[PDB]
Amino acid sequence: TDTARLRAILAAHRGREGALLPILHDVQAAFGFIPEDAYAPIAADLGLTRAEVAGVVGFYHDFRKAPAGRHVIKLCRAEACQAMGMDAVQARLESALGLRLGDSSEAVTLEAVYCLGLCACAPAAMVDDRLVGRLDAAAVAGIVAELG
Amino acid sequence: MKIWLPCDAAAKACGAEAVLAALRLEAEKRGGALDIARNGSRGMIWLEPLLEVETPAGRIGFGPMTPADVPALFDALESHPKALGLVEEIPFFKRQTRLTFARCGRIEPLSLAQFAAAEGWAGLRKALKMTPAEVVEEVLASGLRGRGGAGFPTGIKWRTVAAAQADQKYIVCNVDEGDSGSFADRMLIEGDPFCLVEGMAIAGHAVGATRGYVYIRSEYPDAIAVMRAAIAMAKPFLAEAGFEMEVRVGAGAYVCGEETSLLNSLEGKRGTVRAKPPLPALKGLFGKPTVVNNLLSLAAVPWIIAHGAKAYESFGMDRSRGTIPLQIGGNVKRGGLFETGFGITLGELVEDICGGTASGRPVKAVQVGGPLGAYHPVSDYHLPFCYEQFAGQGGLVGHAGLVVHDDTADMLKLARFAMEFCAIESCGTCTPCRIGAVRGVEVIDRIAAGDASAMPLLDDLCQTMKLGSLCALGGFTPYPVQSAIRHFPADFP
Ligand SMILES: NC(=O)C1=CN([C@@H]2O[C@H](COP(=O)(O)OP(=O)(O)OC[C@H]3O[C@@H](n4cnc5c(N)ncnc54)[C@H](O)[C@@H]3O)[C@@H](O)[C@H]2O)C=CC1
Ligand SMILES: Cc1cc2nc3c(=O)[nH]c(=O)nc-3n(C[C@H](O)[C@H](O)[C@H](O)COP(=O)(O)O)c2cc1C
Ligand code: SF4
Ligand code: FES
Repeated sequence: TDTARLRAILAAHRGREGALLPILHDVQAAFGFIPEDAYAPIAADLGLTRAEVAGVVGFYHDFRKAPAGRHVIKLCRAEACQAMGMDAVQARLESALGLRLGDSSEAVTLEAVYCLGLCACAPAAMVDDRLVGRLDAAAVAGIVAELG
Repeated sequence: MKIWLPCDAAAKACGAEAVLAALRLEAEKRGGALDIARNGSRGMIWLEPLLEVETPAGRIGFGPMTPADVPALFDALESHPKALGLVEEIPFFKRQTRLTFARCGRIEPLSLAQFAAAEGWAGLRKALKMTPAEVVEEVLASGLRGRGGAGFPTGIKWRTVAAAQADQKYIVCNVDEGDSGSFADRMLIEGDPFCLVEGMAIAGHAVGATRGYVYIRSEYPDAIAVMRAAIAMAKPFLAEAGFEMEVRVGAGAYVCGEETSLLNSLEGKRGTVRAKPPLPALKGLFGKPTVVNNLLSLAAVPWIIAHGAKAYESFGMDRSRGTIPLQIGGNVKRGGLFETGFGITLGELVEDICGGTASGRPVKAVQVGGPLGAYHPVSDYHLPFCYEQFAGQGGLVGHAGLVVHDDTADMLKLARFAMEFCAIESCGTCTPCRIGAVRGVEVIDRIAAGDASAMPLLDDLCQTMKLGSLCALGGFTPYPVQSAIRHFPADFP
């Protein structure tokens, strides 16, 4: 059934100019990562080589090589968010979940994003497609509460 | 009574949606009109969940509205604790020239009616009557600038592209502000999207293109959605110009902010920076001539050509002309955005305008530009904003980013984070950013230990990175370091 979805995706991006990125985006959105089982057909459709595809996949960060937990937590580690106390937040959260930075699981996945546009609302995060700001050491409780 | 609850990420983050819920709840419990709008951000983030209510006098703004404070409404708008009065009368707003962001936070972004009533689609409808060359010279007269970098006259670029033969030219907007403190683009494409559509349409009519692209990051999803809706809504207004624009999402790579890497990423390839024997203007996207620009540079185009170049030529300094937005974030009381003419000091912008710090502590550092920018201390408060003086006074002003750090900061940690960034964000094409970075991050540790065979080593490294590196990310990276070291020696043993 995966092949069907993939074919659909490829058909949807037919004739476009430089359609590798969109196609990969969609492939990821579908499954959750770029399986090596799907490096070839992409190439076959686009006239590329498995290698080029894998290289593109490897370069960019937003293309998962392996799936994530049921929940995902991106936590800015940039300048501004650092300024208004991101370290402490990070510590509290990774103590709560027991998962350090970059370390994933079947349950959750904590990672970094390096900005979100919430540079005034300095301590910022993205939890499961929901943005959060002004993350003091209290809101983390609510963050974890809705998130086991 | 009319309600204007922001739809910006700066609002949804702080719980604007919860406020929406609470309002609707109360109205359901307390029979009322309950007329809600979903405008963008005015630019004052310290109270972003602001519930602007209509009155014959104007629009009265409220503070950082929490859902628990909503009950305070529907009873008395005068005796409210978080009552601000006319939002337009706030000194943080009054002192702004505010040209480019003029119609940002006072309209529903996806409302063509309001946009049109807000002088919308004027420049576009004006340009088509003009010629491809007249418009170009109009844009050139102002000599607007490069906003996302050092600053190159866009007019010259347009000219170069126009004077270059091919079946299909291209136009690209590089909204990939992966920088810190830089969030103006987000506000502009989340609120007042149509200006971008307009500017690109104009620029495409001008240059001689039909196909256009816009590069959004993946860390700006709501903005992506908005721009998609915009491009999808303005199809009638777009066909008039013979212009078809598309959005392209990035994939989490800072370096893709560079023009070459950007258009390499558009092409379906991996974002490795190209050397510059040929320029993208000559040979860019798919070997074709392409005009690549920042959002702010394309947001001024319509306003320019419409309201007259000479007017735009009025604001600013001798070299730097026109208004600029100053984004102010980090540890700072009144953050957000401040659009004004150049010549203003960061002294004023950081101590007078934006108060002080959230923690109440003093400021030890102020980082203009992104992490490719220096750490100016308080002593540099006598330093007005402009490309020239800041480039000459050992620094940088690009997207006018501005963060703040108080006395509880460790410059060592930051200087380290700089190289750590240049390390994690790196195409991996040239050696001085591949290795130089991940080595500097060890050198700084050695310094933290106390070694003395490191500082000169560090300096030499910084120097070779400056002079040798291909892009800026490994050429500007040294500035943070050297700045933190020469300005704040009391933290580097
Ligand atoms: N060793 C180092 O430290 C290096 C640092 N940098 C710096 O990075 C900053 C900005 O980065 P970029 O945008 O990559 O370069 P840039 O600022 O030199 O170019 C500005 C924009 O205008 C266009 N342009 C340049 N010359 C043109 C011409 N003759 N005709 C038409 N269009 C032209 C370019 O395509 C680019 O989009 C610059 O100040 C540059 O000095 C860039 C290269 C290496
Ligand atoms: C590492 C790096 C990141 C950049 N990021 C951006 C960006 O987010 N937005 C931008 O407009 N220019 C960015 N630039 C500058 C581009 O090279 C180019 O100058 C700009 O996109 C052209 O827009 P202008 O003509 O309005 O300056 C970046 C450059 C480098 C080296
Ligand atoms: S400095 Fe060199 S290796 Fe590093 S990002 Fe720039 S071009 Fe790539
Ligand atoms: S720096 Fe984390 S929000 Fe932009």
